[PDB]
Amino acid sequence: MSYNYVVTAQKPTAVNGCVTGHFTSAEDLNLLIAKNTRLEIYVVTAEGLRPVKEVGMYGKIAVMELFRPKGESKDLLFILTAKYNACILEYKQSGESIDIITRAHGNVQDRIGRPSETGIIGIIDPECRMIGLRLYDGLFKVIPLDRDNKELKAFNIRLEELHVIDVKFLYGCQAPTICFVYQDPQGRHVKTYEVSLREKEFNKGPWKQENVEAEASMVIAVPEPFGGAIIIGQESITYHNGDKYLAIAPPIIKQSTIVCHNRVDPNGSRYLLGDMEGRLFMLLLEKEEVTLKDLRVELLGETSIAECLTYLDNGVVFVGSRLGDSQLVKLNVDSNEQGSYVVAMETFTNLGPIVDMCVVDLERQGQGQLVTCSGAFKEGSLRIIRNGKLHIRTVPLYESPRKICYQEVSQCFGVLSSRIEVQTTALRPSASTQALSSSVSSSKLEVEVHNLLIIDQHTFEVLHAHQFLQNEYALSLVSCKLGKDPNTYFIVGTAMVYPEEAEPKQGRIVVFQYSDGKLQTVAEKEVKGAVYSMVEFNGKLLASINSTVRLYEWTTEKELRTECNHYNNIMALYLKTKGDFILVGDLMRSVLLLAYKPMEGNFEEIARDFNPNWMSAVEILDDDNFLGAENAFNLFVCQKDSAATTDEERQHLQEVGLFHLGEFVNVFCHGSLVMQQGSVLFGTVNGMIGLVTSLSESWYNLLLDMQNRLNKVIKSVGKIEHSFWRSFHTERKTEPATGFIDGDLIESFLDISRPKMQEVVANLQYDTADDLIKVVEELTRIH
Amino acid sequence: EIETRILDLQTAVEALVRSIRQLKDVQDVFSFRYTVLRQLVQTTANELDRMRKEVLDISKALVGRLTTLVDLLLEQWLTAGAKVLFHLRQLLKQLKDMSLMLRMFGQGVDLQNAQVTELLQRLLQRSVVETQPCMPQTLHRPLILKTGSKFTVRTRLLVRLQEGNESLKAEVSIDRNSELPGFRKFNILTSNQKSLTPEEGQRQGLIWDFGFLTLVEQRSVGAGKGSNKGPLPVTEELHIISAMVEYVYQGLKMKLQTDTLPVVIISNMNQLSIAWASILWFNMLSSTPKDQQFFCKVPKAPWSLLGPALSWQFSSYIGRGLDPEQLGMLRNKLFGKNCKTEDALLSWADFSKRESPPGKIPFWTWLDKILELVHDHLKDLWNDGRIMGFVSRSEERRLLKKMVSGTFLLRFSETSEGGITCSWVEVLIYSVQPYTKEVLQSLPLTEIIRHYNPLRFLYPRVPRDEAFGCYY
Amino acid sequence: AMKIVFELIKDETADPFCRKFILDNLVQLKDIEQAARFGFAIEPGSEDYNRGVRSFIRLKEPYNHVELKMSYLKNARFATANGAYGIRPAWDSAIWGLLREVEAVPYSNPFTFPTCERLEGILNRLEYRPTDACRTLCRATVAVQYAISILYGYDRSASVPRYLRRLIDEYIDLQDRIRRLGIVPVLGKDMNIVQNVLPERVCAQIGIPFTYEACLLDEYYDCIESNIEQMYDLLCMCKECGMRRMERFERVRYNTIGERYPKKKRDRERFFEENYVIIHSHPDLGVLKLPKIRHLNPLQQLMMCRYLSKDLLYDTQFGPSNAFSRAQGVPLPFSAVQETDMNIAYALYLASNSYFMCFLLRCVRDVLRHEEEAFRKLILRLVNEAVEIIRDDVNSRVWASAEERDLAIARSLEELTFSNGFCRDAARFLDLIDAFHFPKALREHRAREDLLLHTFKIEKMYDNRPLSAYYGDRLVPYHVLMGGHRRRDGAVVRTGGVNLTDNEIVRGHWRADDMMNARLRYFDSIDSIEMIRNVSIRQETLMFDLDRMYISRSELESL
Ligand SMILES: [Zn+2]
Repeated sequence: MSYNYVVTAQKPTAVNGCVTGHFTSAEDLNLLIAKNTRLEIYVVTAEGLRPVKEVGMYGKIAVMELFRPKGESKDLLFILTAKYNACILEYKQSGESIDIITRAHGNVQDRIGRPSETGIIGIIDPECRMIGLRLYDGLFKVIPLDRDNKELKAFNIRLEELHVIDVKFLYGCQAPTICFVYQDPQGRHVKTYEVSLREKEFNKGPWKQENVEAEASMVIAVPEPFGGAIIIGQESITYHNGDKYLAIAPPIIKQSTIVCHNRVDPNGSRYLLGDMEGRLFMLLLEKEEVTLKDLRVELLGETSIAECLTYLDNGVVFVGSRLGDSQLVKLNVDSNEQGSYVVAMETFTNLGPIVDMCVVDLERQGQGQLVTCSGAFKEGSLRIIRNGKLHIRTVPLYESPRKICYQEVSQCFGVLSSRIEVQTTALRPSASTQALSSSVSSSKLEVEVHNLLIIDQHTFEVLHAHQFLQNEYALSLVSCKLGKDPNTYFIVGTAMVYPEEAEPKQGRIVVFQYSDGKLQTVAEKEVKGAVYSMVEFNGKLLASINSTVRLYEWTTEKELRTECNHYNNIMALYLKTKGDFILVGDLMRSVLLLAYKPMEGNFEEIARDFNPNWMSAVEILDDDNFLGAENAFNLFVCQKDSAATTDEERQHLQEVGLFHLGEFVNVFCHGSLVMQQGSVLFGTVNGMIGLVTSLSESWYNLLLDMQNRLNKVIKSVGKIEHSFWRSFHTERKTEPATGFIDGDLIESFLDISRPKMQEVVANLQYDTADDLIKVVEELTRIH
Repeated sequence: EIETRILDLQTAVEALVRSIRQLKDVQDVFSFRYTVLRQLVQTTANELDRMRKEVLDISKALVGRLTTLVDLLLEQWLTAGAKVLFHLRQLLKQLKDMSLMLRMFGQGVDLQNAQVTELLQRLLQRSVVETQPCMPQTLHRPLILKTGSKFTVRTRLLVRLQEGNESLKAEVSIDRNSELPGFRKFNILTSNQKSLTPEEGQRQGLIWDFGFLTLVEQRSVGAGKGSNKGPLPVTEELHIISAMVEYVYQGLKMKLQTDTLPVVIISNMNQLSIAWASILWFNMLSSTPKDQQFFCKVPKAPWSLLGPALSWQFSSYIGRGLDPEQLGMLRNKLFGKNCKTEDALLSWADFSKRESPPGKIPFWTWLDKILELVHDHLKDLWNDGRIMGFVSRSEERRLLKKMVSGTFLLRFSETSEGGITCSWVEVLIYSVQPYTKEVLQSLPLTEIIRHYNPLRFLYPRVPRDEAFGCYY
Repeated sequence: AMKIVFELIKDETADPFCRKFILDNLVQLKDIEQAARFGFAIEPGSEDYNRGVRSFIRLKEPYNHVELKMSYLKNARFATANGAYGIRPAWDSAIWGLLREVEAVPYSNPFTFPTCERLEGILNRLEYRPTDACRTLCRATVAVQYAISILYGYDRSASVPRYLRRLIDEYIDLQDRIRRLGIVPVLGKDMNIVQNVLPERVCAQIGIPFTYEACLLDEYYDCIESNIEQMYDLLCMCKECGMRRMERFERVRYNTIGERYPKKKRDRERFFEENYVIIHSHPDLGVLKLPKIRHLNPLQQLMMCRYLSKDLLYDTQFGPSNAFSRAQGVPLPFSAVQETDMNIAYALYLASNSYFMCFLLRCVRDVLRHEEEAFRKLILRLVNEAVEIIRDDVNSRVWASAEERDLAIARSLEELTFSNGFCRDAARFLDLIDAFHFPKALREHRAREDLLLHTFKIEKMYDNRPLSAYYGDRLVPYHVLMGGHRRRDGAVVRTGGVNLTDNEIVRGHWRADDMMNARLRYFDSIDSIEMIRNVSIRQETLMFDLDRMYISRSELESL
């Protein structure tokens, strides 16, 4: 059948979130970085952060809360499982031992309801008596916070307003009152509701609804002393202690909207803010002799696009940037040209988001490196990840990295890019300005135009920044052989997308050739509209376009003519050609198996995944098994079911192999981290380097009963069942994973205790006991 | 084509529906021209007018054909014919609602729909009293009721169609319009309803058997005895029992009224023979279910109508009907043995009160006493044909003079009130005493003929051992 | 002053139970002395009066005459609190009234009727006339009686399960019209693309045959989403659809970094999918995911989702003023789109109707699925608390002729499955009430006698009645004269136990549209059938007989 071993090589480095507070002690501040599938405790020290233990968690953290309720010395961590499973966590120690226990447990999953695309908003009231959870638009679930409550149960309060932008609590009030901005067709406004546990309903708050801007989004809670509500829209920053209106509108905010914020002063006088670019801001609240007197803003320099900010001791702010590396920024009194009153105290590494990568062993002789296109724009950097073990060489491009392929005629790396220029004077100095040679394409058949920037392999310097025309946007890039010519041509599928048109009607696929430092054009093939990812079928350029999948034949007279006319496809977003099988990945038609026939001249539809799932990444393992990734973080391997009875079901791909992954795959590759039965790698957005090893039939049964017997012994924080979590989030079907081996659980056996090994090997007699301890080391030595 | 002219009408009306589904298509695109951003608007307008012309032309031909099928009139003919007119109302109802958007065309369907509901009100009423109102205690005298007793009546219609789950509740009203002086009032004192289930109607028929109908002794409010016993006596008063039939089928609210035959209701049981004579005199000269003044004027019926009328009193009661040889003596006993004419207008008073010579017995009392005695002893000698029945002495003494000697016969005595008698010829014809039912109670006439020997050959030559051999 | 003298006919013989009610609530008049209190001064000048007859009764005081028959007393039992299936009771009479309004409904929206959320707020408002522990058992029946006229009422006027069956037959006829596009000339390769939208090829893309059940699952709607969008890029290119084409084109490009789409596009319009609406009637259902239909004016989209949130587009389909809805379109209005002919635009219009009819088919299905569970939640919670109250009544009766009949029937309601299946459980629940011998203080005999008193204009128990019972009580005298709704017990519903199953609601009874043609029509004026008379009676007008005159017992006590 289809048996695969999914094992990770590196932990996710993208900072999903962070929360600070006295977790371990009452005086020791602790930064709990809630990353993907893990929660790491960091002791705030003079040197910065000090790790003690990283506690793994089932999937991402939807809601994270570090709060101390009335009568508690330790922060009560609140973790919401991605399968909507709420559990109150409590820190416990017995001799400098990191052992977080569980105060309460109860699932909050609902059978019906439209999920909030904005996100599940989880907040705790200032009185620490209820749980403010916004699961669905218009559906508020409140869990009674009691000291003697172990079963977490949330009742359904029908929020009158169907759709809301952001929900917050009114800090400073002596009642459970909230401040939320609802969304109406007549205009978005703010309202106050009372969450009374005695009536189980919403009630009129202190003041009525207020007329705000029709663009107001992020809501910043005003602390207890000042009182009120600060709502920042696209530009205006309004203040509403009561029926007072104090709105300041800085033009700089209009462009870069406020995304995150940070409370430096407990009073609320200094409130650090974060925009969508990285420029650091800080509000200045002055208590009018508490009502606000005036509101000012300042620029504190630019950082990597952040997401969650937490204030530490001695003026330290943790910048949890997801796009680009995360750096510990220490607030100081220094001043310069940009007035950046901040310094880079520490610098942490990051691998995601991996847009594109490839395994090249030119000077590696096996054990090829990983050129992950991490970050975007200014944070766009080619992290040269190479196993020794993983050394990371940051190559800053200051421009968005798009597609990268391997060129064997000039030992370089052709990387597409789309720099941002204010409408068109440039803004940031990208690699194009730092390049050697620049020219435009010949034919002609704010703004982010596509530009081809080929970078060397050893010098890491852009040799040619050959840009394209205006309104020219590429989507694919093939750097392999075409026809009988062994030279790796640069077939770039560009498109003439006009800013006034709404449908793709003009395009031009150009072909170039890199010859000893010179990007010389070959010819051009104008097309209709925008094209998608294309892969050369045995050298022959197989076109993708949109619905019409063609095969352009390369001749000897410099001409590319079409030879196929396949209209069954709707989208060629994930087109892969292996052997003779042509696998087109459609968004709605999912996996479609094709086959080219020279005697006919068209791809015959032989197999097709009957499930209409939204694909995200495809991969061809063998001639019958094909791995597919879904947008709902689920893996599935379909088998070739072309030998049935009815001619209708023969075109249906039987899905047997099914897996619950958790991460979003963006690109696939082929290789391994060892020089000289599986070599399938893929880059994820969260920064997880994954390896799929096609396990054999004799080795699949050795870990089948071992994984099932380990779920009832090694549990997570909250007595949560592992198999229950290992279920798909697919809307079509919610099923437990079948046909796969979870590598994560197998890894736990390497650092497991000594007497715990006999509890899982005594029920297996391989023709056993000590043999299972040696065979698990080979699964980790392959990367 | 008594059975083919109904099956072809189903596909004939359905043939128009084959063009109606295509007509709705032309009507759909016609309405699509509403707020169009226009030369195709007038093209579809004139095309829809010509497409709706042949629909109303062929439909008029099917209307005249459905009217000729009803004029022919068995139960199965109106079964399939009613289903044709029932489904026909479904295509015209949706066409009238679709013609409200200015199609000239809305008035063309109203004139055709008016003829559909008019024909439905004609065939339904035409469609009957199967079971006549008779009492369970009556032996062979139907159409006779009594106060305090119950009776049954079935107004089953030929139509065999009903609604999905609608119980067609119907009622029976008695003495509602026949309150004329001389008629008494009789009202049911118990439930007079009938719950007709759809199941027993779509497969069996619209059976409205009203049962358990009690009667009360009441008179007119304002005039009692004398007024209701004058022009019409208790035994001669006609009472028409109405039956309000309520038929509902897809909003077709119709309240029919099937009037039954007039009956005679008496207040006692000893007057059953006299009351039966008034019924026979009413269903002989006419056969109309609606009659008010019938016995007020003295009638005169000839002998041509009393022939087959008296034969029903022996054919149904015992078995053997009155042969023409028996009817020849009934005329001589009422008018004369030397009668030559047959158009003698016999009055009603000369039927039950005028004595019959030479016995000096009334005609009705003599015949009623005959059927009473022979129904308890002479029941096996009437059906098979061992006796000849009513034979006068004038005709019996004529045929015996042409036969052989030793033969005997069995006839009815005219000097007495009935019974049985014997006679034979040895020329001289003998006679015995008439034996009534009191003599046959201890010993029937079977052993009397055998052990008697003058009796030998029964009319004419049948040996006494072969005729009465099965009765031994 | 303005008195009223009834008249009872001798029809329908004499029952032993009816003789006790008449003797204790009616007085029969005989001569003139017994009727002299109402001003019956008869002048003996009338001819008929002198003829020994009691006719031409001369009256000094005008009154009201009612021609009451005994038959009407036998029907009274079907009009009382315990009528068709009602509970045996001061407020129970008004309960039967409003319950008939749910059943006898011509074409009113089934959503306007009280649902589970508001039904409970009234459960504690029921009052009773003489124990306190027995009031919880009587009130535990009306919680399930609402589902008898709707959920358990198959093929009846205005019902939710029966409304699904009409949508299946309408969806089949709708697909027959869209395959007739090519057949009818009035309506190249354009006639073959419409055939792919038919369910004959949609069900083949998954692996299920074309039956009467494939158009009800949730996975079937995911396959039709790809066939709809394929008719908007090839057949059409209007500026309305063109705006949504760039949205789905830039969506797949924003997914390369794992981010969403911020407020960047300023020329965007309110699409049909981003409509946030909810059914006010339903307690909690969530924002409906409206389909991504196009070719609709911005002024016609707001009015479409207005009725959807309120009456779910029912009146324009089945109800009043239904002829004007066909001139514009019941599922979607007749819109205008450029670059298309009257036949080109017609095709994509029928495809958008099936994209909305199939989406609405899952809405009405899911709403009853959620309701079947919402009704099961209060039913399972009621049987868990009502079995405890009756348990304390048994222990108190033992410590202090109907004692052994309580413990033998209290454990019989625990073996019910309460799930499908669940239809036969409600038939056996009402059988336990009849087995429980009620005390003489509270029986059905007295409840019936009290009913007649409320029907007259001389006695009244309650003046204020609920809105549902305002029109519902008009049906009580209707049943007395002619009982439209006869005893509907457990036995009748047992035979036709159509469980809430996809393979039972659509199938089963198919030829049930014959009675529906006259059912709704009958209920239109059924609220005005009340036998009452208030015309003044003079000396020589309305002449009847003295012996047939009848008066109530309360009329003699007032004089
Ligand atoms: Zn369009």
